[PDB]
Amino acid sequence: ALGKLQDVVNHNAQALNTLVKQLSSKFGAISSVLNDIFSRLDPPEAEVQ
Amino acid sequence: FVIRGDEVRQIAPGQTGNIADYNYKLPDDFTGCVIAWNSNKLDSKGN
Repeated sequence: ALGKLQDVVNHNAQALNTLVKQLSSKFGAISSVLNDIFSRLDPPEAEVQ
Repeated sequence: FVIRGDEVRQIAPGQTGNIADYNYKLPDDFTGCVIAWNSNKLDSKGN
């Protein structure tokens, strides 16, 4: 019957999982890796990327 | 300074080339503007 205590833990865990997984979102950019973008692209619009 | 002037897009900021690589660098972010006037005949004249 200890579902109330488990609900808080599950909610916090899924919120943290969503936050950590959000880093893989492209947001329409060329790539999700900053190093590759800086290496294979000049500053003029890498800045806006 | 007098340059050939055959690269109009290179003088403006945002492009660098071989002339920018060796003769005089033209960075992609230059605050200066492009000013020109009809004086090629006087300056130009083997030589």
